[PDB]
Amino acid sequence: WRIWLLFDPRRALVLLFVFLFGLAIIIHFILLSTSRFNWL
Amino acid sequence: MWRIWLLFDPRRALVLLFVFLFGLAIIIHFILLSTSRFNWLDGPRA
Amino acid sequence: MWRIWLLFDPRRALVLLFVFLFGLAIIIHFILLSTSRFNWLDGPRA
Amino acid sequence: MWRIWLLFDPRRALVLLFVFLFGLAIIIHFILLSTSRFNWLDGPRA
Amino acid sequence: MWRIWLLFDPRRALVLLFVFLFGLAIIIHFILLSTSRFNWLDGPR
Amino acid sequence: YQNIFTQVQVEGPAYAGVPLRPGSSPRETQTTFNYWLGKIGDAQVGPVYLGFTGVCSLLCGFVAIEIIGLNMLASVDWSPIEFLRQFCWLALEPPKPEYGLTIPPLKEGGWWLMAGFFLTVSIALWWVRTYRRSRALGMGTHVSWAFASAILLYLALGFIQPLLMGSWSEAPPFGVFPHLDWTNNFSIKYGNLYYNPFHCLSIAFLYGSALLFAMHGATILAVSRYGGEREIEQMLDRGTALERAALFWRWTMGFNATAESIHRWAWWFAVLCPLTGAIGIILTGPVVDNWFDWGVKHG
Amino acid sequence: MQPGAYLDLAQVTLYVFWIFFAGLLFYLRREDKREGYPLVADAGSGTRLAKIGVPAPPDPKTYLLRGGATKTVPSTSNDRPNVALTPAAPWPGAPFVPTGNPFADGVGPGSYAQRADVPELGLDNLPIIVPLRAAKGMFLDPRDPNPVGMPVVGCDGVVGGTVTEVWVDRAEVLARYLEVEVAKSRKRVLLPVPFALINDPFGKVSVDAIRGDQFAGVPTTSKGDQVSKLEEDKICAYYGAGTLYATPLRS
Amino acid sequence: AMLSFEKKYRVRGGTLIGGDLFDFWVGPFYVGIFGVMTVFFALIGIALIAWNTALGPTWNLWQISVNPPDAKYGLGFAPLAEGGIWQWVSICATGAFVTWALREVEICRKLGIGFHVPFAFSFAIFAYVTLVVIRPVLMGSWSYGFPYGIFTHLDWVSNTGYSYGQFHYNPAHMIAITFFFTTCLALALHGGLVLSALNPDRGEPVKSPEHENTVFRDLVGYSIGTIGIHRLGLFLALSAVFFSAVCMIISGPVLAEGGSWPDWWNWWRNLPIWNP
Amino acid sequence: ISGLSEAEAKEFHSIFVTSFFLFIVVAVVAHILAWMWRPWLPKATGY
Amino acid sequence: SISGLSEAEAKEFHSIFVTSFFLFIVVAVVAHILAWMWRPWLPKATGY
Amino acid sequence: SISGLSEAEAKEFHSIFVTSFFLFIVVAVVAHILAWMWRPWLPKATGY
Amino acid sequence: ISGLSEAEAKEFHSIFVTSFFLFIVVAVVAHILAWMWRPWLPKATGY
Amino acid sequence: ISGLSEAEAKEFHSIFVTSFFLFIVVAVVAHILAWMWRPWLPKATGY
Amino acid sequence: LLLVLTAIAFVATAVVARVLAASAPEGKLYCQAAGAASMVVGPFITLVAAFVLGKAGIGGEVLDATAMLRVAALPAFGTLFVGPVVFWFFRRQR
Ligand code: BCL
Ligand code: BCL
Ligand SMILES: CC[C@H]1c2cc3[nH]c4c(c3C)C(=O)[C@H](C(=O)OC)c4c3nc(cc4[nH]c(cc(n2)[C@@H]1C)c(C(C)=O)c4C)[C@@H](C)[C@@H]3CCC(=O)OC/C=C(\C)CCC[C@@H](C)CCC[C@@H](C)CCCC(C)C
Ligand SMILES: CC(C)C/C=C/[C@H](C)C/C=C/[C@@H](C)CCC[C@H](C)CCCC[C@@H](C)CCC[C@H](C)CCC[C@@H](C)CCCC(C)(C)O
Ligand SMILES: CCCCCCCCCCCCO[C@@H]1O[C@H](CO)[C@@H](O[C@H]2O[C@H](CO)[C@@H](O)[C@H](O)[C@H]2O)[C@H](O)[C@H]1O
Ligand SMILES: CCCCCCCCCCCCO[C@@H]1O[C@H](CO)[C@@H](O[C@H]2O[C@H](CO)[C@@H](O)[C@H](O)[C@H]2O)[C@H](O)[C@H]1O
Ligand SMILES: [Fe+3]
Repeated sequence: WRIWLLFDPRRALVLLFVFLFGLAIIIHFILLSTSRFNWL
Repeated sequence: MWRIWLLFDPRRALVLLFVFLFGLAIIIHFILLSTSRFNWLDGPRA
Repeated sequence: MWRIWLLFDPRRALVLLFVFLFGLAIIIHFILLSTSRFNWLDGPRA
Repeated sequence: MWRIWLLFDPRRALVLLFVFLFGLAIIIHFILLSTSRFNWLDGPRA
Repeated sequence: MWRIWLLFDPRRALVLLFVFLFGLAIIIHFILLSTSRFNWLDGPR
Repeated sequence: YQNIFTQVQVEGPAYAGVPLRPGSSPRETQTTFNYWLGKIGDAQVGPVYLGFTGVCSLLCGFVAIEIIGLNMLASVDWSPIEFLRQFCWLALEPPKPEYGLTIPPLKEGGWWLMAGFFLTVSIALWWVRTYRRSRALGMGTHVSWAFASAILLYLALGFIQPLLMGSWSEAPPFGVFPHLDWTNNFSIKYGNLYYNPFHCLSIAFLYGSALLFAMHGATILAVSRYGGEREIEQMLDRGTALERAALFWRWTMGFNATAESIHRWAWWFAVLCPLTGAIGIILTGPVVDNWFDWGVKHG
Repeated sequence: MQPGAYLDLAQVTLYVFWIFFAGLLFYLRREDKREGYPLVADAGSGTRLAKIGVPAPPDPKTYLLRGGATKTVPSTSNDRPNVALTPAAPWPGAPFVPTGNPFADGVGPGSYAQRADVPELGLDNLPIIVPLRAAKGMFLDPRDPNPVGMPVVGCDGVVGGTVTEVWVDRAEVLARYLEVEVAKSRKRVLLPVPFALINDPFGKVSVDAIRGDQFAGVPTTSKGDQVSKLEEDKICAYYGAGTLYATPLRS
Repeated sequence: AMLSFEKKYRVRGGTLIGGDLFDFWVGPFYVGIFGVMTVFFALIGIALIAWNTALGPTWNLWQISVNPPDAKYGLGFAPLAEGGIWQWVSICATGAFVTWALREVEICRKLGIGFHVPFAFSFAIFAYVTLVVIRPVLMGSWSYGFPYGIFTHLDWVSNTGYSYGQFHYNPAHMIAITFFFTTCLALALHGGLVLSALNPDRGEPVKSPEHENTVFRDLVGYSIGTIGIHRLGLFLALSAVFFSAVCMIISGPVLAEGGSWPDWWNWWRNLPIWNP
Repeated sequence: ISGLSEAEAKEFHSIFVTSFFLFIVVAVVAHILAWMWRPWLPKATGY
Repeated sequence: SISGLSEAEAKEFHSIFVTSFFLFIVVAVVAHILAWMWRPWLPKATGY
Repeated sequence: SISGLSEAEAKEFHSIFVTSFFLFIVVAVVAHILAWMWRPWLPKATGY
Repeated sequence: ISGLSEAEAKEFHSIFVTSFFLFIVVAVVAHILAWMWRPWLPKATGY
Repeated sequence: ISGLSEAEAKEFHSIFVTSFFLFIVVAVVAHILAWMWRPWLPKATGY
Repeated sequence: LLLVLTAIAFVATAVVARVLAASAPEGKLYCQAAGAASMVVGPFITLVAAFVLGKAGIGGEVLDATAMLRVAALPAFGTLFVGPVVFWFFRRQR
């Protein structure tokens, strides 16, 4: 809750969501880069 | 050292530090992954 | 020598010093990684 | 000679001098590192 | 000859003279360094 | 709404223009209004002052164009059918190498030499006309000195570099596709023009002029709602429009121009494109004959 | 240098150009600093010495005007330094918040410059922006729609007034302002053409920057057949304020 | 710090995302969320370029080159040391350009002006994307993108042009060159005209837009005016870039790679009007 | 600061930590599945 | 102050900041121990 | 009047600055000693 | 008086001179060590 | 005019001449050392 | 065949997106874990569906883990998109 005295969640949440989505995309593309983990 | 927060606003300094740390982590992970010895996904070129 | 902070804003000076030190450290690390003798990731053939 | 500070803003002159000194230092270091004899990382074969 | 500083602002004149001097010194050093006789880093070869 | 077009176009009398100094002649009186011109810009299509230098410039230029066209017609046996078929491939070719800098036979570069002479005289007369049209209104001669840069590139291409090489055969032909082929073979014959540094600089300044004129046009259209297009008045008496433009660019990239210095930036980029071009052409062959070898020698 | 040397004419010419071009960039960046200097230091900065930058601004430049008059730039009197704004935070770089009504204060997108309170005289020493009733010989070119008569409507759909006259620029034939008889107070206010959609979408001309009632607050010109540069900035600024501060409850 | 007149405009609001978290300035620069993102992308890209150079033979600035993947990888992700760094530098670059355009949009909203500058920048972004994404995808492998090197992407331009005979005969390319040369001409003309009116001959007053109209008439034949010139300049630059992008799209996806642009023009020489 | 009460901070923090731990559980299960598919971190020779 | 924090609030924030920084450092340390157990870096002048 | 601060503020900031700078330099010196133990630089004119 | 007073100029200049001198002596030590490592200025035939 | 009184002018000029002269002396010593290291100006047959 | 058959993924994603679009308690929870969860719940749905219908051979064939992953990739990717657009009817309700 102490973090919520900063970073009012009405805007510090969609940023976290796009960050998580971007990180997931980066890791998936890194996996597709390899041969062992290219699941296609 | 607590005096550093009389100079810099903690919200923006904290968010900027987080962006910096994430970028540094991304770069070090890429650098490790580009080598042969530290490619933890495919292993060495052999 | 404390008089320097009567010349320069210590806040802006602190941020500039941080940026400059980080840039220099990154430059030196990349220089070493480009050499063969001091590359510490893959090793002595580069 | 101290009168030169009645002409030039000492903050601006001093940051100019620091930028110039750092630029000259990295330029001389890079020049030496590009030669074979004075390269101190890989050594004399360059 | 002191009257030249009535013609030109000593600040601008002095900055311009310093820029000129440093540029000329750099150019002469690089010219010498590009020759084979006067290259003091690697030497005549 | 944005100012790409004018919604309401007012129409009134034809403007005769600013009265001139007592050193010119009465100008034309065409002063017609085209609707689409006013749609994209202003609508008046006159009156074009055409004095001595303008008339002699057009006469010399049309002498050159007549020579070129009659040679392209003769090279095709006067067939208008074959002229229309082969038009983009026809050219008055430069003299042969065996003639050096002499006046060669007409069919072996004499006609080319005469057309080039008359085109150069036409272009110099047009430059003099720009100079006089500016200084007859009391204005600066910045446009004339921007034109002089293009003229310097054109002279280097057709006159100066052929001089320093000692042969008119170095110069371009007078034809569309043939002068494209000349450009290509010039790059091929002298190494690779991508390793000519002044060629790199000329390309930098051409790209930068495109970039700068996109930036400036977009900036003026963005603040045109605040009266931004009146640049002279916004410089003499700064309004909120030029303040907003300066602030846009200062917040975007950290630095901005004024209403006048942006046009100095523009002038200098556009001028440095053909200046560096002319230098790089004068260097290509008299000084450097293989640019890739030079680049390897340096980087 | 000599044919075999590492130094040759091409690279000497290139370094000559690099020197000339560094000098030219300095000169251009110096010309850029003829307005807006010295800098205004922000919170936490010593204000004793001026902030200018590494190309210092040049000496003030003096332009000669037609009637023997004279204008020296920078136009420091146009700055409006102190306005109705308060810092949203004590740290440097923090934005400001309008303390009062940003339409009347002239802050943010609604800011204007303290221009000369006199019209532009063009070439014949007469105001160039004039009502069509005052510029005889010009006409609206009926090829396009005629704004006059159309009642102007706000952004929230409320009719604001009626278009009475079209103000045009002389010697650059162009419509600059629409005169608007406000709704029911018998007052005429100017409306910049770029801030209006004079197309007759349905029957009228529509302005989406401010809403219908706000046409009462548009800054009025002191004369009737001429508008000064100051009033020009004030009107365009009143309309620009709506781009950020009106949003007439159209949600 | 601020310009002497800037304080009026440094107001809160006008952002797209994030609210007031990034609504501030760092010196001259406005930050916004997209400014942080742009610096992030630019710095990750520059660091990947530096790393690719550290793996390479030289630090020479002219010979630095981040090369695209081999054609054997087609349109898939290549290993990081065999072309993947190029793909990631490309992703970082397109991210940087897009967030830069968006930050310009935010600044436009905060100042209350039109969005012509981000719109015009989108054309350069589109040309870059055509070069590194659209064209190699249409041609089936990332090996058709240009290498990120000061003088190796010039070699790429040379090889790409010469693979179609002589690239000068590319018609969209001729149109694009005409537009670029006209843009440079118009920039010189406009700059010189405004500088002539503002800095006149000795003893003369600052001239008016009427003198500019007069001299522009005497040179080009007619007049476009103060807003027409900026419109025409925007249009010329944007159409130059658009026809460059078209030029590149039609060569390799449309005209085969080993094709000939000089030979494509024979359709005109071979018309029945004059062929037999 | 932020216009968020201490009590409102705690009441949002409740659902925040719950959905955060739900996300963590799903990620951990996805990783167990991925490892059972193909393990990573080989030895200096290979898999 | 410049940031607008009273020294009470500055000290309060700094306590949590150093706590978080030290937890971050401890996690990074165990991560580096694990990474070394997987692949040691810093080879000999001849190689690994 | 000075460029921003008072001698009290300047001296306080300088105390903290010198402490931080000294510990930063000490860490750097330890780093360089370890680096030299791993790989000495500055070879002879013939090589290593 | 392009910004400063006489006293401030003298104080700044004294500090500037002493720190410039410290910079010079540190650089002289640096060059003595560099020369001990590898001398420059070869003979006209080489090293 | 540069906005400088003749007293300021003479002061600046005296200091400038002193500085220029010290610079010349240093440059002369440098050129003597350089000549001792490598003489330029060969004969028409070379060094 | 399984590929075009695995529209179980799309319909189940539409179902869960409709559910959480109706069950989104308050406003501005679209910007919250309603549209976001509607995006990521999809690939898990298609994963479990492919796992259940690849063991039980439906396309006349039984698949491994690798073959099942290669097959179910594209439905997962299209589901990553069909989630949010089906959920968007939440805000399209109010
Ligand atoms: C033969 C080569 C020898 C060597 C022989 C010498 C000799 C001889 C000398 C040095 C000197 C120096 N050497 Mg050594 N040195 C060697 C190897 C190194 C290595 C290395 C990684 O190997 C490093 C890091 C150094 C570093 C140094 C510096 C401590 C010092 C440079 C002076 C200076 O910093 O001016 C810069 C001074 C400033 C005040 C600049 C301050 C910058 C400020 C803060 C603002 C800059 C803003 C900046 C532009 C912002 C952008 C930053 C970027 C992001 C990076 N050397 C090798 C072994 N070295 C010199 C010295 O000791 O001088 C005292 C010297 O004379
Ligand atoms: C295979 C081809 C070669 C090449 C060979 C050359 C050659 C040769 C030249 C150039 C030149 C240029 N090249 Mg190149 N160039 C190449 C690749 C490129 C690429 C690219 C993306 O690859 C680009 C962007 C460019 C761009 C450029 C320009 C920067 C530059 C032209 C300046 C200019 O504005 O001229 C426009 C201005 C003029 C042409 C002169 C103005 C003409 C006069 C003033 C107007 C008279 C009109 C007349 C009166 C009308 C009636 C006449 C009658 C009808 C006849 N080149 C490759 C490497 N390039 C020129 C240059 O300067 O480089 C050093 C040049 O000479
Ligand atoms: C800053 C450098 C750029 C530049 C600048 C520039 N050009 C200029 C000027 C300036 C500042 C003028 O003031 C002058 C002018 O009058 O502009 C309207 C001009 C000019 N630049 C012109 C052309 C031109 N500029 C070119 C290039 C450039 N000009 C550079 C990119 C090119 C190219 C790229 O090839 C051309 C073809 C003319 C329109 C004009 C000079 C007119 C002239 O000298 O007339 C001589 C008279 C005759 C030859 C008689 C016949 C006239 C007609 C043939 C005119 C046709 C014009 C045009 C349609 C030709 C196009 C090519 C043809 C092959 C179809
Ligand atoms: C004593 C000597 C030594 C002095 C002379 C010395 C001079 C100084 C020489 C200088 C010569 C140099 C400077 C010239 C440079 C050459 C130019 C760079 C040309 C390059 C580009 C040219 C083409 C793109 C244009 C060709 C024209 C067009 C294709 C044809 C037009 C003709 C027909 C259509 C007219 C239809 C008409 C009909 C026949 C119907 O009636
Ligand atoms: C209008 C623009 C400015 C006016 C003109 C600018 C140049 C004026 C001076 C030109 C000087 C003559 O320049 C000189 O030309 C002669 C012949 O022409 C060349 O002389 C030689 O050129 C080449 C060398 O391989 C051969 O063709 C031949 O052996 C010989 O002609 C010189 O190499 C050149 O230096
Ligand atoms: C929550 C985030 C989840 C992110 C999930 C990641 C989704 C997958 C990203 C798309 C990756 C596709 O990756 C790539 O796609 C192209 C486009 O068809 C495939 O197809 C391509 O095959 C060959 C080369 O492989 C090309 O010559 C051909 O023209 C093209 O069809 C590639 O073989 C595949 O390697
Ligand atoms: Fe303009």
